[PDB]
Amino acid sequence: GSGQFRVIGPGHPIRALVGDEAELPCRISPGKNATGMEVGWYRSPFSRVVHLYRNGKDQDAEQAPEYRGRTELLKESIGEGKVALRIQNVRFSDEGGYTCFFRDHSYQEEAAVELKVEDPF
Amino acid sequence: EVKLHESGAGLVKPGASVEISCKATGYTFSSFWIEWVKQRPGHGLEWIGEILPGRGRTNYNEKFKGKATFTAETSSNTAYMQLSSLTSEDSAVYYCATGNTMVNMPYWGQGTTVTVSSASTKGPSVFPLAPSSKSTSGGTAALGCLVKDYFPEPVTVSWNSGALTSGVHTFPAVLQSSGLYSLSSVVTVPSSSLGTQTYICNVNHKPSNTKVDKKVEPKSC
Amino acid sequence: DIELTQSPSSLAVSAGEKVTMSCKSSQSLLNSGNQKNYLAWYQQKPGLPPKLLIYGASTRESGVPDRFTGSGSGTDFTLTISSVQAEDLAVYYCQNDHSYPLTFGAGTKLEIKRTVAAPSVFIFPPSDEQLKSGTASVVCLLNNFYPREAKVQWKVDNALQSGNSQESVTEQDSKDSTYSLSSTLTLSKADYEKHKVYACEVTHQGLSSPVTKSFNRGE
Repeated sequence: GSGQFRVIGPGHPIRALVGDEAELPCRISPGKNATGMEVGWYRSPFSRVVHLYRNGKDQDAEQAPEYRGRTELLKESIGEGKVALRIQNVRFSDEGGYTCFFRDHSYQEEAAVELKVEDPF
Repeated sequence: EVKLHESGAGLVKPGASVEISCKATGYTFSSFWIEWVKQRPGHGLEWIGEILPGRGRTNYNEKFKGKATFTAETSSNTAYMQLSSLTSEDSAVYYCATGNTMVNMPYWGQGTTVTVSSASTKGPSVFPLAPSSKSTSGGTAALGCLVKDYFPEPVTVSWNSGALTSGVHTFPAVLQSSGLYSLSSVVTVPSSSLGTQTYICNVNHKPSNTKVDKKVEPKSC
Repeated sequence: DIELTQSPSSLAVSAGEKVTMSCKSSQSLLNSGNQKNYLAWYQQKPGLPPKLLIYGASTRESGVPDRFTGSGSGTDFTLTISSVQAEDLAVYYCQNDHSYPLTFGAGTKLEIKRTVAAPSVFIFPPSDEQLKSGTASVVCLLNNFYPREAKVQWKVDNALQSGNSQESVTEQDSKDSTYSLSSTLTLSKADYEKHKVYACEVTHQGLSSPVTKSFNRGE
């Protein structure tokens, strides 16, 4: 009687070469249709909003200016409680922890995710 | 099994600060957003904001930004709200509500009252309203209590701590020209009953600590 | 901010009648992912917190009687009570439960009209404990009546009084839909013992002729 779910992330840091793409996966378990739910990511230090999906649409006017036109939320299997944060033209300033979360009405769990931005050369 | 309870000073001086607290029991306190709602007679409900205990996340209503401030301590499953530079507008009954996976705000605490005023608190005087012949109509008699001169609201009045409920009319307070509140709490019972029944009104006025138990009987004539 | 307009602002019906309440939002309250209108209807009886009847524009909370139904979508919704009940007396608020900042409507108060019922008049003499304290309080109680409008006048030794007694009233009973008024006559111990006959004259629609209930100080 409790849709109360645990949120799960990588479990190990995610790697990416500078100036590249990055994908951060996050899902809820048991998985369920997270289409109506609120999903989002925070950039660890000062909880800046990296990306926010709510009421079916991406809330663009609600993300930190530093991230505009740099993210995306893969929604292929959202009905499975699965999504992924994709980021373009990576930079070191993207190195560090992130925080993903799902809000099921008055319920809301989160998972910590971390990104390693390594230097090619 | 999920249930919230509110509490906090019921009388505070203008331009000061009050911190109403919300205690929650019956669940994993840290994963559900708590809502704070203001309400005052000449108005309906006002949403102030919410808070996710644990994560420590906050969302306030624009108009309450700066006025209100939330926080909580997992240690006690208590969420707090601190209103500042209090005004008469800030005089009302504040609630806190929580929810579940399918609804936000299905659960509401009992709410506590808060009145802003540079005036001082008074303990009630409780004067019994004796059952009598001039109080008996049919095989039914009316007795009761008279809670007088207390400030500010509210007071909670019960009979036999619950061993009585039906026929109990507790009147809405009133503003006496003395600036204090007054109230009568009546309850009708069988003329018969009176002779074997322990009829006691439990008065309570936290804003003063007062907890009086006045037994109301016909006489000792 | 989304604003909610409730109407009628209040209405009165009899037990068993159908009642319909309006709430019209200034914006859409549809979550696209759910394809659901996030609106809620709360019932608020006197004294306790608000009760949640329906969420999502049309879904009943556990326990809530089926006579309650909330329909609508778009910017316009409605709450309907198939067959009103006495205990249904309360205030009904609707609420934008989808966009921040959350907002509630002004509410629609629901009165329960019935037939006439004459006041059970009861008079109370100042306790012995209050006198020792300088002031005197006399209570005249009108028990369970209908309508609400009713005169209650104090006469001391047959002397009409004025601005020396205040009255209080109760919201309708949740079971018989009646009222009860308490007219409290306040005096000084000085003035209390300076007179003989105390009484209140009640004038109500269920009373063929004014009822008077009295006693004589010192009894």
